[PDB]
Amino acid sequence: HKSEIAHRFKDLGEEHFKGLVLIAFSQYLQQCPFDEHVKLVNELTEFAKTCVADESHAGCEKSLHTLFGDELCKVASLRETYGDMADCCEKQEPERNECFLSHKDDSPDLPKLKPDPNTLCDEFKADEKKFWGKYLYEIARRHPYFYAPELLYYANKYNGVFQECCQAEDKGACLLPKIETMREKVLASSARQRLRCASIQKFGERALKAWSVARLSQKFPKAEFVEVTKLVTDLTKVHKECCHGDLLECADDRADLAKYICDNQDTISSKLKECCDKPLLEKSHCIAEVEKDAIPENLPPLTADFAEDKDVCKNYQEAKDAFLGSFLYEYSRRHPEYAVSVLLRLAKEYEATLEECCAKDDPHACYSTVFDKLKHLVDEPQNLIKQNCDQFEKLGEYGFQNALIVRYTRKVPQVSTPTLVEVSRSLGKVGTRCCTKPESERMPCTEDYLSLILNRLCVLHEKTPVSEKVTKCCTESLVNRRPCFSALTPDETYVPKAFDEKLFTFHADICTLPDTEKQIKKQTALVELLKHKPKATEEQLKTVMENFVAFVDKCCAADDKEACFAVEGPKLVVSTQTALA
Ligand SMILES: COCCOCCOCC[n+]1ccc(/C=C/c2ccc3cc(N(C)C)ccc3c2)cc1
Ligand SMILES: COCCOCCOCC[n+]1ccc(/C=C/c2ccc3cc(N(C)C)ccc3c2)cc1
Repeated sequence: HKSEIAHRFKDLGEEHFKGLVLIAFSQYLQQCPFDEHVKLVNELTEFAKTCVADESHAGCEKSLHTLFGDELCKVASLRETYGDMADCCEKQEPERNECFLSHKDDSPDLPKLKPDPNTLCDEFKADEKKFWGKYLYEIARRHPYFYAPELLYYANKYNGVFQECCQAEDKGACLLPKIETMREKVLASSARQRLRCASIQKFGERALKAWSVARLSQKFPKAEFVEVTKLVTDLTKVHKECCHGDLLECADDRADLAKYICDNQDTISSKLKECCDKPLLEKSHCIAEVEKDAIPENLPPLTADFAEDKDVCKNYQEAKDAFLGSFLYEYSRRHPEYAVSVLLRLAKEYEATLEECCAKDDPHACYSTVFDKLKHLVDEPQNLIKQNCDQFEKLGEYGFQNALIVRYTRKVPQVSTPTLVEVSRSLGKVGTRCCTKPESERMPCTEDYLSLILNRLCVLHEKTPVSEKVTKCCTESLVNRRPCFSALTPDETYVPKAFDEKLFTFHADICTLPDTEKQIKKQTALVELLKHKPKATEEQLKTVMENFVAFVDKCCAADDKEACFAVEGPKLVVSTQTALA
């Protein structure tokens, strides 16, 4: 094979080749109009056709990053719009590509889409193919690390909603409830993908490799270790390419793995027949959301192969990761009730056991009791679930988010205000997703979602590092972030921020902004309130909130709102400064 660009074009097809390139251009340059990206895709698509016809043509043998970076460099508004990004084109490959990835903005500050069904159903009937591309460009631009093959899946499921709803008598009643249930699934899928790339770039290939061992052995307990390692090797490669910008190699390798899984169902799992009958994009998504398989009937006891064996040390030193991956496989297949975050926590703790036990003269007496130490790790988080869920039912979602806003602001005051608000909102959403679930299967729920939300706090904070407490928990370990953040305490080393009148100034626009925007504004002032008064008790903060609610209710109803906010505004500040002094 001499032409990489022709190999990807023939395997994926024109439609999927064009979409994946549009996604790639959207993640690299997030401040560019949609029309300009269509031109870059069309030009690169025409070049791809030429290489398939004639492979010996000049330029067909270059790497996919070279051709990609070459087109990114011809953007006339590279410097004036992206600043220092224009200096990436002054280097060679692969340093040129690494320079580009480093400029992916995880907070693109892009406008919020307010979709109305009238004009939205109109653009779909006008051009379904462009309305399809507009969704890809819009999602990829706000999530520059999105799993690209799944972006095409959601894009086709997006037209499918309009396919069925733009024909009914009430388009609004049909479209909005479907896209909202889909809006939460895409943000969930983006946060999961954002954590996978973070594992590689910050904790190494071994981190993502062990991630798949936990999930795969959990979902496929019947598959033997040699089969699980085969899938792990190819899946880690697939994700490694997507997280590295090789979207064409990523999707093509996902299809090959989706095909390999179906052609070996009898050795992997018995619940894939329905999954292995859908089209390419739907099939790959089915395998990712498939139910777990049944546990074998006569599994040998765990203690046999890694505790009572007089060769645990010997087997470990000859193949450390392979023996440890074996321990994760044996443990994940028998405990599908646990969280993936808990399994990697059990294996990481077992790793630390062998390293210190084999160092002793008689490791046998040292490592023989590891089973008791590991079992105690499962019960440590259990106490936090009850307390959080009880506070959830009492205050509700909104009252819980403001509760977490208070708890986490005193915990890490140095973190910027918009990050503290947005994170605490996601933390409050966890209660609605987990405490209502079975208390005998919810245990992973909390631990699972918390690892995806705390990762975003690290991702947001690593851009502009300002808090010493956040940096430690984010770089110490990947699996122990949740206990590292719950164990943090409000430190008396933080000096309260000086008072800012603007941070407590409000206009009549508070009565107009959308509901989400209204809450954000009210929650922003709550963060800045505690940043200035870090020692305000709960009874005082209770009084201030009720004083503000009755206030905003008063001024949003007067015939002259600006005069109400002008007069009553200073009144609240004096009363609040008096109660908090
Ligand atoms: C403030 O000025 C804004 C300018 O921004 C430019 C961004 O600066 C970054 C650092 N940097 C500095 C200089 C250059 C250009 C060198 C050059 C180019 C074309 C040339 C063509 C020639 N011909 C044969 C006609 C002869 C010499 C050339 C020499 C590029 C980048
Ligand atoms: C590079 O790879 C990583 C490094 O490998 C490290 C792996 O070490 C050996 C792991 N291991 C392998 C096999 C077994 C079970 C054996 C067994 C089976 C049936 C049995 C039937 C019996 N009956 C009489 C009914 C009696 C005993 C039996 C015993 C346990 C542990």
